[PDB]
Amino acid sequence: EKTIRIGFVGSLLFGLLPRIIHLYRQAHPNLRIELYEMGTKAQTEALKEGRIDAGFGRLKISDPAIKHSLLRNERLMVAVHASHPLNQMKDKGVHLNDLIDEKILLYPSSPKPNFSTHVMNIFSDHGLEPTKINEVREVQLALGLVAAGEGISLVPASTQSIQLFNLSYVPLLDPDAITPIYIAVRNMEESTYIYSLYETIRQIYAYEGFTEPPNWL
Amino acid sequence: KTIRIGFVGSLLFGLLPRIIHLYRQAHPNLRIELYEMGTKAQTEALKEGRIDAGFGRLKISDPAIKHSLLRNERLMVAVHASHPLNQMKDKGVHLNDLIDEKILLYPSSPKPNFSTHVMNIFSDHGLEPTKINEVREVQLALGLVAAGEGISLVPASTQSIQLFNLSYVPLLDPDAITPIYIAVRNMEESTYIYSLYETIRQIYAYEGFTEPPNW
Ligand SMILES: [Cl-]
Repeated sequence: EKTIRIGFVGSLLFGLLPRIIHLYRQAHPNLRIELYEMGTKAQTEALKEGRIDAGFGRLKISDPAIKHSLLRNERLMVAVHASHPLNQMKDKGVHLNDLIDEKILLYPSSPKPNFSTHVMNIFSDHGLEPTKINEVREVQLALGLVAAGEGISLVPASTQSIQLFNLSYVPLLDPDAITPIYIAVRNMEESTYIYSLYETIRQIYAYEGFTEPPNWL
Repeated sequence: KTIRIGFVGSLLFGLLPRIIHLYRQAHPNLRIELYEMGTKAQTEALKEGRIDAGFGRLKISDPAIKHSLLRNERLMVAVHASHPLNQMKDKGVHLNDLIDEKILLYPSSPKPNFSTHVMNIFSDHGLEPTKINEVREVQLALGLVAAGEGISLVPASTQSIQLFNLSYVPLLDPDAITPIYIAVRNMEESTYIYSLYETIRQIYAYEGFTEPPNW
């Protein structure tokens, strides 16, 4: 009875993480896999304290006691109501500077830095100042509120797992309108079980046709 | 000209957003404030005047509050594509087929909540799930199911979320359903609330659903 504990940001369950876990489980039938939802920031102390062994997060927070590998970047999209003018560009995409005067829903509401830190930074990076920002608890809430007419939201491509009536996802074309997925571990040599997790990630990414790959070590 | 609406978050996967949007369009001078909260919290929020209408998954009887059952949603079983239960997707399964499986209950908010009704419908027929685990919200349950951890009972509107190798299987028990309520203060007579009711009626009519009662 050996155990690996994995922390993850909840919204990563809309992407490739469940496939990664499922394959990892098939490869390690004797392994107990414990899954703990937590924000990226929370994963730092969880790793240092040994409450988790690896953390899937959406940014890199530097702490000397942990280390990181960039798995991949997801494209950001603009979630809009179907009646919004922006939806006419659904098949071609828009840019950050098209969004400045819109009501933007940011998320999550957990301690900073979090997903939304980078979102605001990419605006600032090009001298853009969004004039109307609201923070909500998590992405699926933001999406439901967009469908209800509450504004727009910048969301990872993976959230297209959620399809709602009159909700549309519009591509964001700025090359830096992307959001990273990181794996974080203690700053020491990975265990055999963590190395196996890396290989499982590599395998799922190979199925998706991603190239790096990814990268790794 | 401000209306405050409380809602259970998972209701945003069904008809509620299109109801709110149609309602909003018809009231350009109305400020709509939307508050995510469990059904238990809506009851106190209504009595305390913090919201004007609450959309919930259950009825908490209180003399200060009046409820209207909008409709019942079918419950479905979320399973991994490879799960034996997914071989009965066309015909459906019954609650008594689920009893030996690891069932993911949710949410972890204060009780009573959606998981209360789910466990009650088993209890109502002398069925006791042998393996249960409570998770925070529906998307955690769904992701864990897709990851191979267990199964979950969910409202049919959950099918708005489609994950790789996640399948939804109909339940056949007539009472394997989950209600959607609107709750308002007992002496509520606001024109904006009347309009909200009528907007629900319009959307339901378009969907071919039964027309909700009083009002
Ligand atoms: Cl989120």
